[PDB]
Amino acid sequence: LPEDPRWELPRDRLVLGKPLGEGAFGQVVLAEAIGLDKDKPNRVTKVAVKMLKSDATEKDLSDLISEMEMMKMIGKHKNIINLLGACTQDGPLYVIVEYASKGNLREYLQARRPPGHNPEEQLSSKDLVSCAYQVARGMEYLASKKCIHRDLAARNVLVTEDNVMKIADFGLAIDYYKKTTNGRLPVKWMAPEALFDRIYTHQSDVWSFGVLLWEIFTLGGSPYPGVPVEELFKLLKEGHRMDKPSNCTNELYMMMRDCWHAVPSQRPTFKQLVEDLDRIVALTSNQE
Ligand SMILES: CCOc1cccc(-c2ccc3c(NC(=O)c4ccccc4)n[nH]c3c2)c1
Ligand SMILES: [Cl-]
Repeated sequence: LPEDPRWELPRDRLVLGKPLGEGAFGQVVLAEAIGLDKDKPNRVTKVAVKMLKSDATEKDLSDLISEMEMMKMIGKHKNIINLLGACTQDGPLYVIVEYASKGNLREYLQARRPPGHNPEEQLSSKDLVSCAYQVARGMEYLASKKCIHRDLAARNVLVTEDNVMKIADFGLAIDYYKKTTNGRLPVKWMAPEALFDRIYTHQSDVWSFGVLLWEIFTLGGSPYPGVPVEELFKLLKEGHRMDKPSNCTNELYMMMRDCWHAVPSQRPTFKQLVEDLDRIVALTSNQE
């Protein structure tokens, strides 16, 4: 492949470590980058490295290269997983991205549920809304760069050591029965027009963002538990809408319902959700 000197890091500057994301995002490993910043060559940064598996096909390689090229195009934001570099020359392709040490948002929320399980950390109402605000800001950035996610879900949001929310897996462009690493059905986050008419827009990502809000306020709850694909289809045709979680305000439930508008044009934009969530954070108590 051609050397892009914007992004090239010498192979000997990368110390590869243990695997990370359960295989969900392909072969991803924790690594240490020496002198990632040309400005600071004696500093190590923990990073995530994506590479090809042993029995990888030509398409598999094509998908990895495509994903990296998209991330250069999309550019940098606080609330997305950012490209940091690549090892393209003289060995296997390595794509180097930001490391989020507290894992996906579903895991992060579940680990901070109140005791039954005795957790070491607990989240205020302000913390939950702040999570929602950060995802909305990342999505507003990606939409502004004309990027449609197509799988927005707490499982595709990663949390850093500093509790920053980062949208992942936005750079890649369908078996309705295939389940997640965790055993859930991705069709349960899809807008009806995406599910039935294969039409994917920023508006269908807002619908997914509605399901993600529901995941946040249930602290990593599973949408439509025990509902198979055929029954989900009937629920959507009948216009079913999930119940309001306990410990969720009328205002946040109405935001969820607005994200789930049957008419795509009538859903709020991510620009609108960022403004509304900004106001709500400032007015939400951190005392419980
Ligand atoms: C070039 C495409 O790179 C991609 C694509 C899709 C996902 C990722 C990715 C996956 C996982 C991570 C990650 N951290 C983790 O996966 C993780 C998991 C459990 C416990 C602690 C950390 N930090 N950064 C990542 C980036 C990288
Ligand atoms: Cl999940």
